[PDB]
Amino acid sequence: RPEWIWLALGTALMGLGTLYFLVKGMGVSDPDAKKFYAITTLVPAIAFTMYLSMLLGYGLTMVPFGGEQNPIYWARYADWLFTTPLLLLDLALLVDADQGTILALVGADGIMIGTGLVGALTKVYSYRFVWWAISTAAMLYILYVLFFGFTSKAESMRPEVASTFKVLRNVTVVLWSAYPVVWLIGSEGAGIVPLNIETLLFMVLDVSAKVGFGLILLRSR
Amino acid sequence: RPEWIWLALGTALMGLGTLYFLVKGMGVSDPDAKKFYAITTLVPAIAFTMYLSMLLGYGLTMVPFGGEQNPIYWARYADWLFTTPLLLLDLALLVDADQGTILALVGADGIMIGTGLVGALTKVYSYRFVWWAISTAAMLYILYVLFFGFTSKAESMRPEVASTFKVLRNVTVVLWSAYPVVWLIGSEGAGIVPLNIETLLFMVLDVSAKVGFGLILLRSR
Amino acid sequence: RPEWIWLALGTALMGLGTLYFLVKGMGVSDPDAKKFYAITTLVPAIAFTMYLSMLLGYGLTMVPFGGEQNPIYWARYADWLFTTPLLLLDLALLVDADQGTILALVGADGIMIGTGLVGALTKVYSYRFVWWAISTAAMLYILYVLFFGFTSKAESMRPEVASTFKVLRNVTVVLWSAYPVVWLIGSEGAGIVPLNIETLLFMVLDVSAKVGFGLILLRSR
Ligand SMILES: CC(C)CCC[C@H](C)CCC[C@@H](C)CCC[C@H](C)CCOC[C@H](COP(=O)(O)OC[C@@H](O)COP(=O)(O)O)OCC[C@@H](C)CCC[C@H](C)CCC[C@@H](C)CCCC(C)C
Ligand SMILES: CC(C)CCC[C@H](C)CCC[C@@H](C)CCC[C@H](C)CCOC[C@H](COP(=O)(O)OC[C@@H](O)COP(=O)(O)O)OCC[C@@H](C)CCC[C@H](C)CCC[C@@H](C)CCCC(C)C
Ligand SMILES: CC(C)CCC[C@H](C)CCC[C@@H](C)CCC[C@H](C)CCOC[C@H](COP(=O)(O)OC[C@@H](O)COP(=O)(O)O)OCC[C@@H](C)CCC[C@H](C)CCC[C@@H](C)CCCC(C)C
Ligand SMILES: CC(C)CCC[C@H](C)CCC[C@@H](C)CCC[C@H](C)CCOC[C@H](COP(=O)(O)OC[C@@H](O)COP(=O)(O)O)OCC[C@@H](C)CCC[C@H](C)CCC[C@@H](C)CCCC(C)C
Ligand SMILES: CC(C)CCC[C@H](C)CCC[C@@H](C)CCC[C@H](C)CCOC[C@H](COP(=O)(O)OC[C@@H](O)COP(=O)(O)O)OCC[C@@H](C)CCC[C@H](C)CCC[C@@H](C)CCCC(C)C
Ligand SMILES: CC(C)CCC[C@H](C)CCC[C@@H](C)CCC[C@H](C)CCOC[C@H](COP(=O)(O)OC[C@@H](O)COP(=O)(O)O)OCC[C@@H](C)CCC[C@H](C)CCC[C@@H](C)CCCC(C)C
Ligand SMILES: CC(C)CCC[C@H](C)CCC[C@@H](C)CCC[C@H](C)CCOC[C@H](COP(=O)(O)OC[C@@H](O)COP(=O)(O)O)OCC[C@@H](C)CCC[C@H](C)CCC[C@@H](C)CCCC(C)C
Ligand SMILES: CC(C)CCC[C@H](C)CCC[C@@H](C)CCC[C@H](C)CCOC[C@H](COP(=O)(O)OC[C@@H](O)COP(=O)(O)O)OCC[C@@H](C)CCC[C@H](C)CCC[C@@H](C)CCCC(C)C
Ligand SMILES: CC(C)CCC[C@H](C)CCC[C@@H](C)CCC[C@H](C)CCOC[C@H](COP(=O)(O)OC[C@@H](O)COP(=O)(O)O)OCC[C@@H](C)CCC[C@H](C)CCC[C@@H](C)CCCC(C)C
Ligand SMILES: *C/C=C(C)/C=C/C=C(C)/C=C/C1=C(C)CCCC1(C)C
Ligand SMILES: *C/C=C(C)/C=C/C=C(C)/C=C/C1=C(C)CCCC1(C)C
Ligand SMILES: *C/C=C(C)/C=C/C=C(C)/C=C/C1=C(C)CCCC1(C)C
Repeated sequence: RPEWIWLALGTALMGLGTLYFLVKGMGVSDPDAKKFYAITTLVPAIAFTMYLSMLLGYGLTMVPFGGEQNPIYWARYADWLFTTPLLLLDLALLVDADQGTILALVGADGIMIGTGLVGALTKVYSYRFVWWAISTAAMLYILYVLFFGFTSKAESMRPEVASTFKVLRNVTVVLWSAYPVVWLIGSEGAGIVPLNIETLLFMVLDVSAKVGFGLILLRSR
Repeated sequence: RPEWIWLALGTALMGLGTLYFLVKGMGVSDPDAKKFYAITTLVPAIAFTMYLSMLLGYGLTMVPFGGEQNPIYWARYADWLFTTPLLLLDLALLVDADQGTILALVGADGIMIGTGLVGALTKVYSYRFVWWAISTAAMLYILYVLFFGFTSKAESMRPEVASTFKVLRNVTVVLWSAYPVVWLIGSEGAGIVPLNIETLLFMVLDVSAKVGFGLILLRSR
Repeated sequence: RPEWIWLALGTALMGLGTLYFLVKGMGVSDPDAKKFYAITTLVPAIAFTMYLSMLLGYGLTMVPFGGEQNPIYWARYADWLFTTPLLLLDLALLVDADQGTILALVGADGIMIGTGLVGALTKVYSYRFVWWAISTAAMLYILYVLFFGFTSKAESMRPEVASTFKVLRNVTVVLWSAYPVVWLIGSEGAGIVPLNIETLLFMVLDVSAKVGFGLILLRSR
């Protein structure tokens, strides 16, 4: 029942992030700047849409495993499924311009979310965590590769990008670790937390990561 | 019942467009020419497949909201979902070669179709138009960005490309405005038109946009 | 019932291919080398995941047309659906660097698998082969274009790449012809083979194509 407040809050917040970014972003940009802007604006857009989809909750109300709906989750996975990739793309793009690197990273990302979804939807009783574990592995890979990202400085311009990246990586890591813990504990893991919590926590992370990173990139640009 | 004539007509027409384009297209092309050819040939291909899928209508016969089937619609959304992107890609490619621009544009496109689909499938009674409205917004964005496309001449070769683009934008705009009106009025909107009409109108636009643009690009190349 | 041995074998085998390739691959690579490595490592990854999904068989146990499950097949199509594209991408990348060429090829690929899936899921009795036929056409196109790939030597470095490609094309063709024959005869075609066979044969091809090509590329690099 409660979910609606959190989700509505999210819809508004994210939507706002989107709009705001369209305005702020636009400005003086053709290449790099516009690339960053577009990439980081699309995210919020998506997230907003999805949030409205989550709030309204279309489709049907069937249970995969529990006594909780399925539209919410599905939506989440769509959100993260496009978001993540794009976000990763942006950050990577700021530093590394290696085809192999990026491609690999986005593929790894792909299976992270995707497999997470697999696990989320698995009907069986105890093996959702098998998938979770694989998701964990993938996530770790993304992070390790981010370690490299930072590490390998190479082609760098102004100092600002370095700092932006520095804060960006911390936020990223944090938020992105939070994801799996919250997932495991609540939502589609064990069910340690009631229900509300899932939505609140997950939304907290969502908005913080997307709008936060958007703002850090706003700071950078 | 009637739908089969329209859809069969479409299957044949589109298929023909595809084949024809394979022949016509092929020729002297490696880079640009081949890029244009491939990009504009794939569309028709897809549309044909989908049209056969629509005509045969696989899956199941369940109703989202009404007393009309669901294979047709779904198919349509797949069609537009790949088509649009590719078409937009081609046109953009002809003028603007800005990563940001293109990416943004295709993302916007993405949510246009996608969200359209969301709205199309929503089970609730009155909120399909909420999604429709968002779809409207997105569409508008695509168009506005096309205004820019034209506007920003910059790097240009022969005069022919300018003219081709000129006719292309008109056709595009027209057809693409028609989409939403027809959608709203018939199919999955209100249901002002019987049923037949949905198929006929939507097909008219389809074939005209894809084969027409293909032919305009045929003219250009 | 039997399927589990084949699928478990596959999970292990493929997983091993993935891991092994992460180790072997990694090494000295930034550009080309890393591109090849990443591209060819992702495949196995995917295949593994999917194989675990196939072995465990989540979702539900409904029949499209027969008395055999649906998770297996679905999984297969996901596997091939990403795999193929990536594999094709890698091979193409080794020779041809033509946007048009590649894009076209991957689009053709796209409909190959995709349409194959369409056919696979069609509920009707006799028209699965219509789709199959279209899939056949597409496959053929991929192969013909590969004929060109070989044919058009152009920009070439060392001799090793030529040989690698030479073995790669043979393997590719072979395996890829095998697919459709096995499909038609067993699984979702007629049902000439019991059930086991489908899994065994299809897995044989899978592992051989992915790990084999991976190894040929390992040889090359
Ligand atoms: C399906 C949905 C749900 C998922 C949506 C995800 C979405 C696909 C992700 C968006 C990422 C986009 C924005 C990529 C951006 C491309 C970039 C603008 C192109 C610039 O181009 C220049 C360099 C190439 O670098 P460079 O080193 O010079 O090499 C290049 C040789 O290719 C050339 O040709 P050659 O070398 O032969 O001459 O930047 C090229 C570097 C990279 C940025 C290229 C990215 C390729 C492509 C878009 C990735 C698709 C990912 C999928 C396969 C995901 C699979 C999911 C799995 C779980 C299965
Ligand atoms: C390599 C990576 C990438 C990973 C590969 C993963 C691969 C993509 C797998 C996904 C396959 C999914 C779609 C299977 C979902 C099956 C679904 C539950 C069953 C459909 O039945 C209707 C369902 C409820 O099931 P129900 O019928 O009740 O099932 C059985 C009960 O009768 C008894 O169950 P029990 O025994 O437990 O009691 O409800 C309706 C629910 C549906 C609408 C669920 C769809 C999820 C979400 C909306 C999809 C997102 C779409 C894209 C953004 C994805 C991009 C992919 C790209 C990379 C290309
Ligand atoms: C679900 C929950 C329960 C799970 C939570 C798990 C949590 C995410 C995991 C913790 C993992 C931590 C330990 C990561 C550690 C990173 C490490 C500090 C970064 C290394 O770099 C250190 C710099 C400062 O050192 P300094 O030497 O000055 O560095 C500059 C040079 O690199 C020169 O610069 P240059 O090279 O550019 O010239 O950064 C200083 C770093 C700060 C920014 C540290 C941030 C604190 C903390 C992690 C925030 C917690 C917030 C959320 C988890 C909230 C949860 C919400 C809940 C309700 C779920
Ligand atoms: C999932 C399905 C249903 C949807 C299918 C849609 C399908 C993905 C769309 C097809 C569009 C394709 C054909 C793109 C063509 C790429 C083009 C050939 C690559 C050429 O490359 C050169 C320039 C880069 O330009 P340039 O300015 O020089 O910059 C580049 C820096 O990236 C490099 O690296 P760096 O700069 O760091 O050195 O052209 C690069 C410009 C653009 C053309 C790049 C496009 C990237 C990628 C393919 C877009 C994927 C879109 C998704 C995320 C959709 C999301 C859906 C949403 C609703 C969520
Ligand atoms: C940011 C953008 C991109 C937007 C994000 C959007 C996101 C992608 C959302 C899509 C999620 C979809 C798939 C949910 C569909 C649920 C479906 C209706 C339910 C499944 O149940 C079987 C259905 C009929 O439902 P039914 O069971 O009757 O439902 C309830 C009744 O019991 C009582 O209903 P009521 O209360 O109204 O009486 O029939 C079977 C119908 C299915 C086969 C429908 C699938 C649609 C179409 C074929 C998908 C295209 C696939 C790709 C081309 C998409 C590319 C995505 C990429 C960008 C990666
Ligand atoms: C669902 C339905 C009911 C909804 C229908 C809605 C409809 C789509 C919306 C109408 C929107 C219209 C008003 C758009 C206006 C565009 C505007 C004219 C273009 C501006 O440019 C004008 C040029 C000629 O001026 P000129 O000065 O010579 O221009 C050359 C210089 O740019 C120098 O050139 P350069 O810069 O290159 O050197 O173009 C002249 C333009 C013509 C090509 C105008 C086309 C007419 C009309 C729109 C066709 C209708 C067809 C379909 C809607 C059919 C419906 C089917 C139904 C059953 C649903
Ligand atoms: C949805 C899921 C299920 C499917 C997943 C499939 C996944 C999308 C496939 C992965 C393939 C990826 C890895 C592509 C790699 C891109 C590569 C690194 C970018 C390098 O970039 C440089 C050259 C461009 O070459 P070059 O000749 O110099 O031209 C370029 C002009 O674009 C620039 O701009 P301009 O020319 O204007 O200046 O390499 C560019 C050449 C090509 C490699 C570009 C590829 C574009 C894009 C990624 C393809 C998407 C495919 C979809 C539409 C599939 C549809 C499915 C159908 C059944 C509907
Ligand atoms: C141009 C190309 C690309 C081709 C375009 C093709 C296009 C993509 C089409 C796909 C549309 C699919 C998803 C439709 C599937 C409908 C499904 C069977 C019905 C859903 O109902 C639940 C089903 C069992 O059906 P059921 O309810 O029993 O049906 C009727 C009975 O009541 C009586 O039947 P009968 O009359 O025969 O007795 O079970 C649950 C099964 C589902 C989970 C099936 C999903 C398949 C697989 C997991 C999807 C992979 C996802 C991605 C990797 C795809 C990437 C796409 C990208 C290119 C973007
Ligand atoms: C489902 C099943 C039943 C269906 C099976 C169908 C089967 C796939 C279809 C057969 C199609 C065949 C006939 C393809 C023919 C290719 C042809 C030989 C290649 C041409 O090139 C010839 C070279 C050697 O000539 P040579 O003159 O020395 O060439 C070097 C110069 O190009 C200079 O070099 P360069 O230009 O670089 O300087 O290659 C010599 C080529 C060998 C590598 C030939 C391989 C043998 C055979 C096809 C293997 C069968 C394995 C599987 C089908 C197993 C099935 C498993 C079942 C249980 C299903
Ligand atoms: C805007 C949304 C963002 C940035 C979402 C990110 C989500 C994740 C990094 C999720 C990771 C997960 C796992 C590692 C395992 C369980 C499933 C997930 C999706 C919670
Ligand atoms: C070959 C097919 C083409 C070019 C199809 C294009 C379709 C559209 C531009 C559809 C637009 C829509 C909206 C703006 C809102 C309602 C849903 C749509 C898909 C009709
Ligand atoms: C690792 C997996 C690989 C390389 C799989 C490849 C699969 C194919 C080439 C499948 C081709 C098909 C047809 C031509 C028609 C029937 C359906 C398929 C998928 C068996």
